[PDB]
Amino acid sequence: PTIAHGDGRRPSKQRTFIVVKNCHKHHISTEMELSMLDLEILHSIPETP
Amino acid sequence: KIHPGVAMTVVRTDEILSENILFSSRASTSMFIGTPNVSRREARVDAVTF
Amino acid sequence: MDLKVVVSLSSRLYTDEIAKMQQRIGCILPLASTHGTQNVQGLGLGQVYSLETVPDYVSMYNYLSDCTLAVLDEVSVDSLILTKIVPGQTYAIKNKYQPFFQWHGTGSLSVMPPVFGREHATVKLESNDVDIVFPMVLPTPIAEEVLQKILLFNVYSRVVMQAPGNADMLDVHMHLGSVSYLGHHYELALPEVPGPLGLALLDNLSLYFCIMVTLLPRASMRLVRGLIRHEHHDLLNLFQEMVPDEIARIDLDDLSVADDLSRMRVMMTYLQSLASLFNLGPRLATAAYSQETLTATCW
Amino acid sequence: EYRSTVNPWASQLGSLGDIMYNSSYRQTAVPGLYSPCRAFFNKEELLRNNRGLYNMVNEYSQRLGVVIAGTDVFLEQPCSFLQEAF
Amino acid sequence: MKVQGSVDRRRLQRRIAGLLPPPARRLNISRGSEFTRDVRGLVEEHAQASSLSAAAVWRAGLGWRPPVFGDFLIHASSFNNAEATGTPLFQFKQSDPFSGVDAVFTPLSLFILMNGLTRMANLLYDSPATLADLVPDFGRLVADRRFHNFITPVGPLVENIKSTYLNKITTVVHGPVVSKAIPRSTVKVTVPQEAFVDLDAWLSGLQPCPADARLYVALTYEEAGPRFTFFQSSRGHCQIMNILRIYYSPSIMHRYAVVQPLHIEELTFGAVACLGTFSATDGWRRSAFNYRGSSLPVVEIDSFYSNVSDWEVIL
Repeated sequence: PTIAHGDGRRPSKQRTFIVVKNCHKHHISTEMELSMLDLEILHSIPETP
Repeated sequence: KIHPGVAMTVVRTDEILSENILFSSRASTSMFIGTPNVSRREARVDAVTF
Repeated sequence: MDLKVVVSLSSRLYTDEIAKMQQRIGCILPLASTHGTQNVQGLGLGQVYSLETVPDYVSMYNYLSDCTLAVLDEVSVDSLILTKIVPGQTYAIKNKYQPFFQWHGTGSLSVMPPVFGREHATVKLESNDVDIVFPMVLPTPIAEEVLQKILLFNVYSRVVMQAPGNADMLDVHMHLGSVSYLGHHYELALPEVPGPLGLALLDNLSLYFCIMVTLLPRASMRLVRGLIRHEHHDLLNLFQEMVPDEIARIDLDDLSVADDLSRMRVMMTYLQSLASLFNLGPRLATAAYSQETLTATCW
Repeated sequence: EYRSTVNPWASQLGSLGDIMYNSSYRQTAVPGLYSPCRAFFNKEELLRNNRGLYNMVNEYSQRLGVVIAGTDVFLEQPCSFLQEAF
Repeated sequence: MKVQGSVDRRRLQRRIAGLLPPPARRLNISRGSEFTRDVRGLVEEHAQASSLSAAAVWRAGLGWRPPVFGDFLIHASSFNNAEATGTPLFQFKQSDPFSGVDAVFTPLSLFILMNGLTRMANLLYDSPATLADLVPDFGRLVADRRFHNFITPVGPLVENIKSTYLNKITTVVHGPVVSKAIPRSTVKVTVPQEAFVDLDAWLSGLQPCPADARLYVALTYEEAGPRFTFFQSSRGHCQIMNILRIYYSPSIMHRYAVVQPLHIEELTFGAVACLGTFSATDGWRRSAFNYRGSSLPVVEIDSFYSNVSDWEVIL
C-alpha cells in the first residue's frame, strides 16, 4: 500500500514488485554394516531349537 | 606551534534525530471531507494512467 | 496533454486588487517551474525585475524565453488557476494591454519584456509584498523594430560619451525614443546607463559582421555606385548624388562571376544564422481574430 | 600449387592493378561509375565474401545438433560469392 | 458496526467506467454471420456519428502519437549486427547509385572515419576501409567543409531485419520513439558518455527550470580533424549557440594558421542542429555496452520526442 501526498511533487505511483526465492536441497546419508554371516543364515531354515 | 597574534571563536551547527510527542485536545479542529474525483492523466502506448 | 496549474497564496485576496486582476483574465505570464503546486513569487515576472534595480532588457528576454509561459485562467480568493503552453496545442487567447496594439489575421506574435511602462503591466500585491509582472505580446514587426531600437541605443549610449550635446539630444531620443503606429506614437523607457548582458548579443554581432565584411561581393557595389549617380530611386533617396568614397576604394578591381559565386554561397550560409540572434522571443501564430471581442486564437 | 601468380603486376598488395582498382587510392574518383574489377580487387569486399561463405557452410554444418538467427541467402552475384569469373 | 470509511468506491468505479473508451471494432471475415453482424454494427455507427439531427449521435466528447517510420537499407559491413537499438544514426547521400546501399552512419563510425573509445570502436570495426569507400571525398569534404550538409540526421533505429549483405532498418523520424511488433512498446536513446558535454553544468537569482530539455548536435573542424558533439541543454535556441561559441573559443583560437586569406570556403567553425526534446528535472542514466570489447560508458535518456533540425553556422 501507499499514501496519498498533497505537495507539489508528482503523485506517488502504486507499487507491485516481484520477489523470487530459491529452493535449497539437502541430502543426508547414513552408513550401516551387516556381517556376511548375519546375512547368510537368513536363507537357511532352522528347525532345532 | 607558536601562538598567533590573536584568539578565535569557532561556531558549528548540530542536528539531532529526536522522537517527539504530540498532544491535541478534543474537538480542536473541524474537518470537512470532500468527494473524490477522477481524471485520466495519459493514454500510454502500453497502459492507461488515472 | 492536459495541464492545469494551481498557485496557492498564503495571505488573503485583499479585494482592492482582485478587480484589476479579474479584468486581467486570459493573459500571458511566465512561471518558474512546471509543477502542480507553485510558489507565489516565482509566478509573475517580479523576480527578474526589481523596482530599485536598473532595467537590462536583454536579461529580461533571456529569463522570459527560458521560463514556461502560462495563460491566466481564473483568480480565486486564495487560488490562481492557470493552464500552461504545451508546445503542440491550440488554445484561445484574449488580451488587454494599456499600450494597446491592434492585431491582424495570421500575424505572428512575439513575447517581450514590458519595456514601455512598469506601472502598466505590473500589479502590486503588497499583501504578500509581491508584484505580478506581465510580459508584453506584440505583433512581430513592432517587436523586432523595438528590439533593434534597444540594441542600437545600447550601442550609441556607449558612443555618445564625451561628444557635443547635439549628439546627446538627437540620437539618444529621436529614433531610439519613440515607436510609431497608425496615427499613434508610444514612448519607450530607456536605461539611464548602458546595461551589461545586453551587449553580449552585440559581441556576436561584431563577429558575424567581421566575417561577413570579409566576404562582401563586388558587382552589387558597382550597380549601386552607378544607380545613385545616373538615376533616381526612392530606396536610393538615402544616398544623395555623393557616394561614400569607401565604396570607390573597395570597388577598384574588376569583376569575375566565379569569385562572386563562392562569396555569395558563404554569405547565404552566414545569413541563415542571424535568425537565432534576432528572434529572442517565443512566437505565436494567429489563426483567427475578432475585434468585437479582442479574443484571438494563437498557436 | 606449382605457381603462385599468373601476373605479378596485379595480384599483389601494392601492384599496378591494385593501385588502379582497390578501395585504397580511389578517393579522388568521381562517384557513380560502375567498375567491374571492384568486386575482385577491393580487399574488404573479398574478406566479407569469404567470411560469409565460411559462415554459411559452418552454420549449416554445426547446426542440426541456442538461438537460430535466420540467414538470408541469394544468388544474383555468384561471381562475387565464389571469386570466379567465367 | 464498521465505520464505512471516508471515501466511497462506487463513485470511483462509476467515474472510471465512464472514462474508458469504447472498444475497437474487430471485423470477422472467415465466418459469414459474424461478418454480416459487424457490418450491421458499422452502418449503425456511421449513422450514430454523422447526423447533426440527434444529440446522442454527438460522440466527440473526450492522442495519435506513434512515430513516423522510415525504412532504410544498408550494407552489413557499414553496421554491426550487435549495435544497440535506439542509437541515433546519421545518413549520407550517394550520387548516382542509391538503391544499392543507403550508407547510414553511427556515431562510433563517425569517430572512426574522423580518426578507450578508440579501442571499442576498433573492436567493432577492425578494417573500416569500406567506411572510407562510403565517402570518397572525405579528405576533400573535410576541407570543403561541406561535410555537415550531407550528413543528415535520421535519429534512433527501432528494428533491423538481418541479412547477409543488406540490412533492413526502421528509423524514427518525427514524433516519440515507439515500436510496432506489439502494442507499441517504447524504446530509449543512447549516446556515449564521453564525447558528450553537459552545457547546463559547464557554467556551474535562481535560474528558472523549463519543462522540456533539448538535445543539439554540432560538427567542428579542429586542427585535430573534425569531431562531433551533442549537447543536453534547456535554455533556448537563441542562447545555446552563444554559450556554445563561448565554449569553443579556446579551440577557435587555434584556427588562425589553417584559415586561408584568399579562399573563404574553409572559415566556418561548425554547425548546430536540434535533434529532439526530452523530460527535464530527471537527468539521464549510466550504462556500459555489453559487447566483446565493451568499455565505453554511455548516457541513455528516456522520453525522446524526435524533432530533427538543420545545421546552422556558428563562428
